[PDB]
Amino acid sequence: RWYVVQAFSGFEGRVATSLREHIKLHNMEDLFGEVMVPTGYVLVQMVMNDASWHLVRSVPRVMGFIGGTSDRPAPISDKEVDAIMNRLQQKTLFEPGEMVRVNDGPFADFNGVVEEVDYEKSRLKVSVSIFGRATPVELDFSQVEKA
Amino acid sequence: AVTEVEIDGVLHEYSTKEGVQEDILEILLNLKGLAVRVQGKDEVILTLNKSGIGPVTAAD
Amino acid sequence: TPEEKLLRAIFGEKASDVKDSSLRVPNGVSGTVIDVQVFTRDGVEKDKRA
Repeated sequence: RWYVVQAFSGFEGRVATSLREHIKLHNMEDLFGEVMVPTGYVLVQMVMNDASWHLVRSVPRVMGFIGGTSDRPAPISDKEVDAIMNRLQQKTLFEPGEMVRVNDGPFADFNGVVEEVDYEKSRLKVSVSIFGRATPVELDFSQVEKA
Repeated sequence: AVTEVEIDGVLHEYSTKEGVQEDILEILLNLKGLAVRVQGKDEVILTLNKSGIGPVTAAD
Repeated sequence: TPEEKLLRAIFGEKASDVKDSSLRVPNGVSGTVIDVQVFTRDGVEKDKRA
């Protein structure tokens, strides 16, 4: 298996050796076979576990793991297949504080909470989560779905 | 011999008709081997008006 | 600038004066179309033919 360790350009290589530096301190055997330095993206060979994750959380904070979720790398199916499953589940009833799943524009493959519900303008200011933060953007009743 | 033909229901070859066994590419060749005699004019346009359960002869 | 409000009707289409290409028929190769098939991503809209 291969897990993509996201690191920061300039010290991105530094992270790849800082893997191998801290590997010897927490040492036993196995886990890390062949550390690849391809370059914000450092591809690292690993089987899933609790070890080495604690190490990353002990020495941050620029970037973490890549794939689908940060705890457990690395899947491939994001949110469009989730947008197909929402069709069987189904509302145009949107209010402040309800989850409003986006699937149109550059905000596709991403979810969000609606901030502003306009009935006159026919828009939903849906806040999409990007870069460990938020992005509030107006997307139509159709450009989104109720979660 | 046969040269130019306009299908009623088909524009381009490489397709399959609704309710016929023989494909167009097959039928193209069936038309090639057909024999014609002309006395009166030079070039003529003719029509094959046919319908029903039955085998396509040649006269009709 | 003004020039963009003065470019939106020579190219009376899109929001801006921008259009290029994708891919084409190769030079030398010549043939006939039979049946075309369309695969557009679920999320964004399709054409008349799709």
